[PDB]
Amino acid sequence: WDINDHPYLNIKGRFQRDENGDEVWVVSAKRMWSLTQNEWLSADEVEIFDDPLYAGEPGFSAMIHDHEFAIHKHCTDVVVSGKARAYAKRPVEQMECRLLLDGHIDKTLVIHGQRDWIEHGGSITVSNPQSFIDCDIDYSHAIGGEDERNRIGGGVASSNKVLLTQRVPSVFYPKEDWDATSKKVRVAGFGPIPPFFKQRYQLAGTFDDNWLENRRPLLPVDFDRRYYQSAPLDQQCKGYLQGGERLMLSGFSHDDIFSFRLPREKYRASADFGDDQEFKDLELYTVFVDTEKGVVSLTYSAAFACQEKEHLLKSTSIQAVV
Repeated sequence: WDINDHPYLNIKGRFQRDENGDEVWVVSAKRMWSLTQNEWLSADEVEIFDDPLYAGEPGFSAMIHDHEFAIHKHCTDVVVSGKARAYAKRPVEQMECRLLLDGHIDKTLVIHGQRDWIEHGGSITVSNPQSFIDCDIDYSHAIGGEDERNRIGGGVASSNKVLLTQRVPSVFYPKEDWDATSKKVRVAGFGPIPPFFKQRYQLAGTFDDNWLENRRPLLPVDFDRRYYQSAPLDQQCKGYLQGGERLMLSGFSHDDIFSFRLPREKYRASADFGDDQEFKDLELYTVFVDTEKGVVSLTYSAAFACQEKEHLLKSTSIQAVV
């Protein structure tokens, strides 16, 4: 059952550099389940992503998905790409979207209809929401703007003039809405956290003059491997998912809730660096729910440190654990 060329997993490996500049062989294995077709897609139809994908300019637009070769994650990320879709296609002015993963995640966000700014003697507020059937809910609709928490959002500006060129944010946690005091309103969404969000790039450490002169080429001393997690913090699981957990999403389909139960198969990888055979358990690093396509992607990963014997890598095989 030791399969280099696996019959249902798509498997890909990339070398990465760790925070000391040392090479790491990262093996990622991926499965996709069609919620519509109720079947696993064949490995040929499964793509493991070498690079992040952005909606617009990289670094200035919502991140659709991150790359899949993190050297380490301490828990499973769960991320959603989809739209708010009102029940039965009845127009509404606001609705709730909920991500439920038993034991790990229970998250509701409130989605508002589109709104306009209302100016009044140098004071600005928001109009009533417009009715909608479906809408986008990515971080360009979250609080942000002139704000390192989310520089692609709206509602945070240094002047009324700038504020009026921004989109009124529409995605919030329950009991929160836009207020002029921006830091009291959380950035909200279900999608992956772009590295240019302060909550993430802060974890990469301080690239200051001290670093430039005395630490480089190493990463900064305050680099934190949590930087590799791409889910929102309340969508990071309690450790790694083990199989059998139930996932439920409501508000992303007009007609029904999405429901998915994780497979129980677990995997072990083996990498051959010459005469040295190495074994590491894969863990589930990412659960990516695309409700527009009706697919759930599952990416498993393991990382083999190989600064000693880079060129000596012969083979990598993955076998299911019985």
